[PDB]
Amino acid sequence: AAQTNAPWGLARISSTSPGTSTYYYDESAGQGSCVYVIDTGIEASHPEFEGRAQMVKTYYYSSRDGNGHGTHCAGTVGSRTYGVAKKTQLFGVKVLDDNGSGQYSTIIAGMDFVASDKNNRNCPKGVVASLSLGGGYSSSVNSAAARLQSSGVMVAVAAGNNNADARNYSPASEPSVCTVGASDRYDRRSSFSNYGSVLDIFGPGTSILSTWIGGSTRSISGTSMATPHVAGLAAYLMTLGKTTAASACRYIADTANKGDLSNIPFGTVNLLAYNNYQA
Ligand SMILES: [Ca+2]
Ligand SMILES: [Ca+2]
Repeated sequence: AAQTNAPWGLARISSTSPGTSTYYYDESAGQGSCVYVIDTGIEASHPEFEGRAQMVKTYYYSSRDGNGHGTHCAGTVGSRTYGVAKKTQLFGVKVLDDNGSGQYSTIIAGMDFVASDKNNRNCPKGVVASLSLGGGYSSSVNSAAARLQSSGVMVAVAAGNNNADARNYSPASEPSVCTVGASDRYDRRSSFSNYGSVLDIFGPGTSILSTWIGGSTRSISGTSMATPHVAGLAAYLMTLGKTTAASACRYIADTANKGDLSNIPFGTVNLLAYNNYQA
């Protein structure tokens, strides 16, 4: 398939070169996979989700995304226009309030929720969790991410937007999950993107156009935005059978565009998520 005039991030993940505008991807498009978007919720009624998005869990008075962050990342995972895996099922886990903040215990609970809730869902092609959230280091948040990964969920987490070594942030620093840095459309590391040895992959993170609440769209930046690219990519690849949840991060790293990013600090991987699709 070929989506012309796609968001640059989508075009980038299907390109060996920057600066193209068409997103290429196998038409299976992640059908049969599921992606949990652990964030501020998902405006499931957004026409861009085509009925494939639903709130499965909230820890606040409403499952509504009154923030937009989670709708935006869910859109990058699997919305029809702005999504990597345009046929995946999107499950919203609102661990962040509408101010985009959530206690670590809530975040941990939501991660443990997903590890269990996937047994209530039909995801024969596999389960992904997109964690576009970050805070200071926490062995308990890391262990919850590790448990989620261990349970058979491909966990993609944001490296963080502190322009710092992600070793001091959670769940970014958890080794067993896929820690995602941000790049821009000129294949530069996003100025805000965390880095370090714990980073597994870079995805498009600067000026990422996707869905927003109120049935709208908007472009925002963050490793929070690169994560759904990798999460959507994992779901896409798992649907293709090219990898499993346990090995998707390694597979994405192996098949990534290598050495194409600039301003990657010494010791950080120079890997850009790449669907390796040949039309
Ligand atoms: Ca987003
Ligand atoms: Ca890792």
